[PDB]
Amino acid sequence: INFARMYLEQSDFHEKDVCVDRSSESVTCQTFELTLRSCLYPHIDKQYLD
Amino acid sequence: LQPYRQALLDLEQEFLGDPHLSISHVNYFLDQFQLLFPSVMVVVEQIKSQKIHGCQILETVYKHSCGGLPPVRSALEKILAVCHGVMYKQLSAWM
Repeated sequence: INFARMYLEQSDFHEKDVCVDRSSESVTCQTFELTLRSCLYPHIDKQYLD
Repeated sequence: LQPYRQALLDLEQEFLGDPHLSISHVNYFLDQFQLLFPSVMVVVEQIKSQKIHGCQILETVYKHSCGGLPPVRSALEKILAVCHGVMYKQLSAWM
């Protein structure tokens, strides 16, 4: 394990997004306040209620 | 104006390609925009002078959209389509 970590695990360390783009469905995208109310506010209200 | 910019860039590239081209070639190539632009400029100046606001601007554009120049007609159709898209978005929100 020690030699693996120092040499082999050292060698094999090739261990090298919210698309908020309205462009796709701008006509279908809710208003910023409407989008907030429908995605965040309902969840916030649910947590508050619980 | 984007198509005009594109035409200007293509003209620049073509003139870079051939050192024997003269300004007459540009004047030929740009004549379509030399006819198109004055009417749109007149329309914009009229819009500015009448201070058309909100959807009342759309009505004025429609009146102007009824022009007789086919290229101007097409351009105003594009503009009207954009304005109708905005109107439809507002109408969607209302409905």
